[PDB]
Amino acid sequence: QAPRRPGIGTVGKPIKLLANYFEVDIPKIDVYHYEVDIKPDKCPRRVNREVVEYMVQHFKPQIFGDRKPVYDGKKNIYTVTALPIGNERVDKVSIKWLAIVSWRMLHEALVSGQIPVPLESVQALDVAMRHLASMRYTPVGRSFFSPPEGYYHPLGGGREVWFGFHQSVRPAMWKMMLNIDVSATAFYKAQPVIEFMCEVLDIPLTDSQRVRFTKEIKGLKVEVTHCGQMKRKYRVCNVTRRPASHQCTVAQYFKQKYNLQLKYPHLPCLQVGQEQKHTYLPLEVCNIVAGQRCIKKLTDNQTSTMIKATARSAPDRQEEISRLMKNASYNLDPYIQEFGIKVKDDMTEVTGRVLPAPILQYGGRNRAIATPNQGVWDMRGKQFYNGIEIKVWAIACFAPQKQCREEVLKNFTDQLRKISKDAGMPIQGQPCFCKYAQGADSVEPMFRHLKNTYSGLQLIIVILPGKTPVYAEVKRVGDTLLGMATQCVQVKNVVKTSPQTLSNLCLKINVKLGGINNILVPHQRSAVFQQPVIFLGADVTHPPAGDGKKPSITAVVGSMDAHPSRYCATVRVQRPRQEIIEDLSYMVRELLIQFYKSTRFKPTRIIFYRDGVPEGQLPQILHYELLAIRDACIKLEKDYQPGITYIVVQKRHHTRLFCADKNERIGKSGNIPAGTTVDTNITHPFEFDFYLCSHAGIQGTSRPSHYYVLWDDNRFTADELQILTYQLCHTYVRCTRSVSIPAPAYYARLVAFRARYHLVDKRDPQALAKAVQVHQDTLRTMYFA
Repeated sequence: QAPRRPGIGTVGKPIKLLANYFEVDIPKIDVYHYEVDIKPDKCPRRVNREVVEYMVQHFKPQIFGDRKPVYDGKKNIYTVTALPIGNERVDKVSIKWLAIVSWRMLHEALVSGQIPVPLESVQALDVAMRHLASMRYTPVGRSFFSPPEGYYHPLGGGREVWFGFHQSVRPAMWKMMLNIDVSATAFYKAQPVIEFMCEVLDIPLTDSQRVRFTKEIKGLKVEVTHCGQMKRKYRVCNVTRRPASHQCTVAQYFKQKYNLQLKYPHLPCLQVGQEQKHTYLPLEVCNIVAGQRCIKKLTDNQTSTMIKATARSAPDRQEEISRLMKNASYNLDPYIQEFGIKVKDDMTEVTGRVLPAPILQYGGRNRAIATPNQGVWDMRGKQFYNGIEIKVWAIACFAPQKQCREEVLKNFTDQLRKISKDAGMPIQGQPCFCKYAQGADSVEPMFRHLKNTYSGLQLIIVILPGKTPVYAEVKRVGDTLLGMATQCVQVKNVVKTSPQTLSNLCLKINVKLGGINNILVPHQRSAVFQQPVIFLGADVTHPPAGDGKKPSITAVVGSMDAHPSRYCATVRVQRPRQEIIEDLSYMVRELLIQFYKSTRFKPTRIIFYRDGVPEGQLPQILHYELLAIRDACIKLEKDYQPGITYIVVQKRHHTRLFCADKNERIGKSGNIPAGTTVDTNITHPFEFDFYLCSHAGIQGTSRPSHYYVLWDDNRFTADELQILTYQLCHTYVRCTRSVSIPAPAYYARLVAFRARYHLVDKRDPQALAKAVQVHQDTLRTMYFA
């Protein structure tokens, strides 16, 4: 199915790099795979590990001997040579022979390259290299975290930050590799509940405070400690709104045991400890566990604090990785020594290439040309390719009168007019409207009156007072109801003025009205553009945890010209928690119809850029989608067959690239330059994929993006596709920079988030499907950017 690599690239200049991959050499033996069972299985994995260790320690001279098993945690167990018992379930813990796993076959599959490698051997090796670390550290997902010591990084609200690393095993071209990278994740700090209460309260108590505390305490489990360290974690799923202590005497027992009246007996208790049995627990003396990690909600201030707490330059990260690898001491592990596995202790040396950058053509009276330098360029002194003249416009202010007077408004208007006229899109005359309003319930009549009175309205500017709930209402009224263009800006950018802010505002305004900023030079491009071509992109977003009523949202966008500069979008709503776009056929058919209407031609090629998908589910994704696209193609006309290319882009991994030479570090943080391509020595042995870093990082260490071709039909080479992706990375309209992923996927993400904003509400499924749909006037324009 998946095509084989047709070769390696040549275009570019060489560069020396280092990656965080440490080799592993495995011997050619045969391991025996068993299965174990634990009854009941409601308990966590740690107690299962303890029970299995106790059993293997106390049953050595009966069924195990002197042999050291490698355990998994749930069902699997491995042993170096066969247990002389049989394949029959026997005890309530059972074990039976299951299969045979061979490493010689894996070695031959890696060396030959024409034979794909299996998965049982890889799983066996991965379990083999994780017993001691999981025995000592605290596993969370696929990473090991250790409680902090010698430092303290609060986040506010009873949350702490713990550090650790991430380990996994991946195949390579001639042998196997081990992947290490540092990480950090928020946890719940351990402390008595009184200061937790005063922290979450952030100050008779208003019922709003009780509701907030009930919402913030959701999902935890308190543990009774005074009963001789029972560690009886209590299943808390929902706290009743009205306390049930008033509807096993409570007050009598309390006043007889503590014999004290205290100060605030009116505080409510929490329904805990076998709610069905109704065995209540006090909260005067209580604590929390030190291993709890929940998603819940993350705010902007906490996010910024965590970014400040975890960000560090590239050389520091490299030194920390090397120090951690030296400290691990994998060559003294008894379990690794039993199987006979040797591991290196140095980073892998790869060789990459730096691709050339394109040149962008502007317009105007001079017809200037801009050449990017280190992935950035400026516009000062250049006109737009196609400017739009603005004749009618209005101003609506939602900020209070005291914070924005008339003179500051006139100054801001004058500055915007001057800069816009300089850039090539002239704003003519004085505004025809300027007033003040208040509240979220006044947007609709105001916009309706403005639409009714002035016939030729072109743009409306709205000023918001910080973070306010009226933004969603403004967007909903503008898009799905009346169909008028809008632009928003905050007061803090009006009181003070900077040229770059106004330049970016003009950049957005011009394309919202139907203009073009810049295009690639036609002769600099590839040879694929000699015939009609269409570019597509898709994305799907899932609702956050806890919520179950919110559905999923999909999005597909496509180009409508040969530059390409213009895009159109479609959006739908589907069943919660599904990884398939169920309506791909209709979306693609509609996009093809619109392309034909705009261009007067029918495309002969299709390029698809699917956004992030899980790495373990791609075969059925491809199998369903490819058939869906072909089905959409066949319905439009008989015997119509365009070549299809399928590409998936991934940005969630743990691979980092550093510089071998000191002089070649660029910038403050010393990151790799923009445009480095790696496709050898760390990639799949016989498939078609590569790495690319097409943006210049500011702070921290950059993340290269992973591309993976699934189905190809146009007989492309490797360098052609790499150059095409790099060039498509340069056509983003919201800034004069280079972005991390191609334009169509980024636009699809923007469309999905805008639809999510549309769905807010401050017969049901048809109502949602109608709500997501937009008006006909703004349907075929670039409203999302």
